[PDB]
Amino acid sequence: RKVILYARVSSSTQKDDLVNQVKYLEEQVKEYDQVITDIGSGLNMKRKGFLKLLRMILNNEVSRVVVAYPDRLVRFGFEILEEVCKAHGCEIVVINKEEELVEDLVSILVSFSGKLYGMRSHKYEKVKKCVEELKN
Amino acid sequence: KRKVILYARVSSSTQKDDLVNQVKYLEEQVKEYDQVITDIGSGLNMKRKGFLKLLRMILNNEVSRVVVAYPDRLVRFGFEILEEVCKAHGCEIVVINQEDKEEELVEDLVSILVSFSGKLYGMRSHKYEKVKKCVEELKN
Repeated sequence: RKVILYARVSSSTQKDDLVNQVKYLEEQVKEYDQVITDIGSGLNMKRKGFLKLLRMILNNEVSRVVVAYPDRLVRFGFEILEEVCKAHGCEIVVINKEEELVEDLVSILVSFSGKLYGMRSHKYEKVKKCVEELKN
Repeated sequence: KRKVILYARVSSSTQKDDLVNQVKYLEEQVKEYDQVITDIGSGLNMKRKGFLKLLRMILNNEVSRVVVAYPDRLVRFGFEILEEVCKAHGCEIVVINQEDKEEELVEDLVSILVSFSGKLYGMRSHKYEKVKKCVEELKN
């Protein structure tokens, strides 16, 4: 089984941020098999590293996953993961922005916004004002 | 052996009669099912007892299939995690209506907006003010 360090940053503009997150995970843990990283949101369910990991846990390749701090793994659904790891011989370890929340918030509105334009809902107008302000 | 589950949820105690209907609807759609699981609470609740039990079962190799009326019923977010989770455990998610229903979607945004607002305030974020606005805006 394996010990995996999982690190993520929101933006490719944060690539510098990501390595430091890796060094930090590396300094805290000196017996780790594998490193996994992604650039993107914890919303993105297509994230390559994250997927390879999720299957690795399911494949039982993983004893432990270490996250530099919370919500590195996903934005929503940690409960599901906790369960998935809890029945897969797996411990989830956490050592410890607004913008990342805020950005994550905007996307959700936009994502919900497609559905609202699809329903021709009167609410679509309200979501659009909300978002533009949020980016304001 | 292999269990086929009918999983049903409605958001509120107000839709309780409708849940009974959601159950009867699923039963009409699938001739053969083992068990019926229902929850009351929003699809954003990761602590729905019915949900965790089902999920817990899937992790134990007891489910051939889970059937729900909308994907909505299972979760707002991370339905994909469940899918990857399922593929691991010999289970299939069958969805009898491939859609999001409107009133349910709106309710879901409002909660998320409510949560994000607290976190923002909690950190004294520069932006919180506007979020509270979107909510009042959204309730109508």
